[PDB]
Amino acid sequence: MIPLQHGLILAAILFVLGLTGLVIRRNLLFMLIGLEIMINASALAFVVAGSYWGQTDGQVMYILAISLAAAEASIGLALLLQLHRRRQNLNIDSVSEMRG
Amino acid sequence: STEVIAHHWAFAIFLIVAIGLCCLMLVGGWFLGGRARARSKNVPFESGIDSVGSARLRLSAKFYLVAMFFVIFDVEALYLFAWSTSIRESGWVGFVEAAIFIFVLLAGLVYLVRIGALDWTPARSRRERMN
Amino acid sequence: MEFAFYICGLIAILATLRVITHTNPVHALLYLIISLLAISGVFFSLGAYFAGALEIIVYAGAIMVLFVFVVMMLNLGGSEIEQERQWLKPQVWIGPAILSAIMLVVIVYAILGVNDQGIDGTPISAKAVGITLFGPYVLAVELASMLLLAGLVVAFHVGREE
Amino acid sequence: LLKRDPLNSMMNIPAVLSRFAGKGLLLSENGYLRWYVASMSIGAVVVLALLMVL
Amino acid sequence: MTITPQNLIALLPLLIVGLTVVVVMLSIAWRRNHFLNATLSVIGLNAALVSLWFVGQAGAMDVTPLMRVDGFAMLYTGLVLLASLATCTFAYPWLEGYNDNKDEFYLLVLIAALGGILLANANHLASLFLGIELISLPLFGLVGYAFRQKRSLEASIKYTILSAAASSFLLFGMALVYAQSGDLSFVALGKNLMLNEPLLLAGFGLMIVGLGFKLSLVPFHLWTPDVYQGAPAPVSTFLATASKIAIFGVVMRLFLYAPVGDSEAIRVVLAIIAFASIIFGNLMALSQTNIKRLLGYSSISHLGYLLVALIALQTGEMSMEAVGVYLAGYLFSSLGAFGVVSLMSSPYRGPDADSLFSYRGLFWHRPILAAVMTVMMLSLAGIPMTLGFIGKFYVLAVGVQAHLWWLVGAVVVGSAIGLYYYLRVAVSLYLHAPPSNWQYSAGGIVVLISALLVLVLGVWPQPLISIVRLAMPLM
Ligand SMILES: CCCCCCCCCCCCCCCCCC(=O)OC[C@H](COP(=O)(O)OCCN)OC(=O)CCCCCCCCCCCCCCCCC
Ligand SMILES: CCCCCCCCCCCCCCCCCCCC
Repeated sequence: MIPLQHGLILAAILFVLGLTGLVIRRNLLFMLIGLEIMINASALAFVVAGSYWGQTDGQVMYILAISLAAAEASIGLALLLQLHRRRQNLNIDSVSEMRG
Repeated sequence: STEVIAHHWAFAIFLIVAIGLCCLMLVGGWFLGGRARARSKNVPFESGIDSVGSARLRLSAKFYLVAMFFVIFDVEALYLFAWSTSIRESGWVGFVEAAIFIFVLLAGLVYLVRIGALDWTPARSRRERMN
Repeated sequence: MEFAFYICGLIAILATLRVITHTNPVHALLYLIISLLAISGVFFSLGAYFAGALEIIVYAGAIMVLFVFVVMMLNLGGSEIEQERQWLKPQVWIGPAILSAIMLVVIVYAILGVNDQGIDGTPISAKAVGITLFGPYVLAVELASMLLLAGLVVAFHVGREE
Repeated sequence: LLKRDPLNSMMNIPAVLSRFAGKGLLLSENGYLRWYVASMSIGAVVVLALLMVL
Repeated sequence: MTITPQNLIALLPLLIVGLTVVVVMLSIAWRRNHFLNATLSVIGLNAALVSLWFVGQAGAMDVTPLMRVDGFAMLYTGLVLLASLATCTFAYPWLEGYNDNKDEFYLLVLIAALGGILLANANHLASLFLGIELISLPLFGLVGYAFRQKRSLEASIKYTILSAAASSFLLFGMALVYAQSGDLSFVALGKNLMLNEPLLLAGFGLMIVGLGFKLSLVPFHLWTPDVYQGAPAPVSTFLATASKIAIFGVVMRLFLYAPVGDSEAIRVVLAIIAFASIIFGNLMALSQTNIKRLLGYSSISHLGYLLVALIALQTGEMSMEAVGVYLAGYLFSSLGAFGVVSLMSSPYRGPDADSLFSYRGLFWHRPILAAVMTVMMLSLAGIPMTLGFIGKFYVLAVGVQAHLWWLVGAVVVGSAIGLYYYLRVAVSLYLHAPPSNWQYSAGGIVVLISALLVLVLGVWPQPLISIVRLAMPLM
């Protein structure tokens, strides 16, 4: 007897928490962690919606979501490796020399 | 039903008693017995001589590429996990789908092996010079 | 069922809030593990058993890779903790705090007006998910294989040494 | 009085306003990634609030 | 439902591009051959382009709940295939100067083209999400292909982080829409409604955040000059043409099919976004000394014009053919402009030639490239005798028919601002400044053919009108 609004609100709370972590953190690793929180919250919202309607499509969208999350984390870790190799620091404010 | 809720209670009690037994053994180990005092007791063990630096360092692993590939391949594995529990219902059409999926998986694996993405052994440890 | 849902959701919220406002990277990864375990418990409380199992299964491996990278780069003792703590200030977080709060307020206001009959929590099996996945969603499976292939190729090209 | 062509300057006013507005808008492109994420969040808040009020 | 052999025939460009992805990757695994792998990639893309004829002979029908193949999907598949073929042609002389491995470029281009084809055929929220990521992630690789440079690594990191954020936004919006509607199909988004349900509107708003990031629409536009400048020039060609075209096509299909496309609040929000996009993109390009950043702000403005054409989709009946004609003209003009940039940056030697001082006086050493670039500057300005004017005329006609007077005035004002900076570039080509391979000549032939097509279809647009009007979806 869990309300659908309660699951959606929990997913929204996790989403805005991940977005806040993405904004307020200068370290690229913490930004990738916040991105993982964001995509996992969206996947949780899809799971909640699929469970409300009694459909497998919620978990199917969840599977596609975490496939994207895995490949995105892979690419982000490769880019973080390049940033660390070519800057010796993970400060995301340092990579800002294109502007205007 | 009743067997289902009995098994739910059994699972709960199983987990609770297991964690409580671990905590109880940790507490009993902590409080029983004496304690040793030495000048160099709280120095990390490095075969009897002082360290150069410490264990807090940028230790570069060589298998990090394989770690990225492992994350990708674990997601492919879950796609196959979903397929394998419903093979009879999906029929031969689902078999053709999974065969294409597995072939793309294996082609990616072959590509990774052939380009040396899965090789991180140093050249002196590749064991080329044999009798 | 609702007991598990509310407690696991509360644990997930608290652990995620601990993650985004933490200084030690290994501790942050442990709180991320706890939050993802809690979200998997939320999935199990809603009858999405396959999603909860996959949530624990593939993030245990993924955060292991994050630990590998944290040991490779970040962990240095108190140097990275001092550098990260100096990067966090009251102004730096209070700026986006109201932005996230008003985004949450608008999203929650939109949520509260929807028609809700309740989630009965009837389990949707892994067999049904597999039937749908290789039934109506065949092209999703094959193009997801292509997506993971693209991730492989990008990771190989970028994350190399020489 | 008129040797400066005042009507020509009056019709050159919109070009000056265009330069000013463009230089002001280029300040938002500072190159910082966290500001770009913050601007995406700001736009999300604005879009959602506009959809809620209408 | 299952996959019929007829459905397989309608799946032909997707199947051919996936097969050539596998073939090119296995050839890379066998032996790194830049010429052979580039040839196999362009052969696969050409095979998909000519299999479009068999797809047309099949007819218009549904392939699974996820895909629907009609003439609209044919047109946008052809557009993204032309963009990918031109990108590969520009990429070869650029990659000839690349010291690291060059064969992965074509693999990533092929996977991105596959994502573009999926977005052309997308009829589902799952299909739209998957097509967006299938376009985006190979572009994470391609934008940072020259990761040994500052700018390419910066653009890769920016594009990757911001596109992951936009994907999270789009997925959460999709989940809210699904929670409201109970169906992920496009036609059922608002069937159970009184159409202004708050959760449906919020879900479509978060999807608008993600999709407007992908289309460089204000205020989700700030990445565009940075990523356009940082990326390699053939990557900038692909990112400006194929990604924008495919994502705008699936946005058109979604707003045509979903019953919430007729809601007034969504239309007003899109009108605000289109107005701000046109004005802001034209204003920010006024003082740009870099050709890539200027073209990025230009892309923001042109997607604003397309958004104006999309706002009037429910009102009139000319909006979809207006979008088709506009996208054909914009594809050809962007191909010419970014291809001249690529050919001036070929072979790769580190930092590309993107300053306007480099193109100042281009006519005295590269007269044909100067003529192509000035034709493209005239076309992007919407000047008559160019196809860009025909697109602008379609946008203005569609806006006038729907009484969108604010957007019509925005198009006029933005066109004047565009006139300024485009004519500045075009006349800087002819001032006074202080290769030798068949693949470079193929790139030159591509930009010359684009220039001739822009001129001829600006003077005589009726064949393009007939082609776009033939490419009609299922109502
Ligand atoms: C070196 C090697 C070179 C290889 C060649 C490369 C260059 C040439 C590429 C050739 C591509 C051919 C594509 C052919 C598409 C149309 C095929 C066809 O027969 O369409 C007819 C069909 C309607 O007719 P019918 O078949 O009777 O349908 C009745 C019910 N189905 O029509 C339809 O249903 C709609 C058809 C139109 C869809 C758009 C056209 C395809 C995409 C074009 C993109 C570019 C357009 C802009 C440029 C125009 C220049 C004039
Ligand atoms: C060195 C560069 C650092 C960039 C940090 C960017 C942080 C941006 C924080 C934005 C906070 C906005 C708070 C709400 C403002 C009012 C609502 C939006 C405008 C109408």
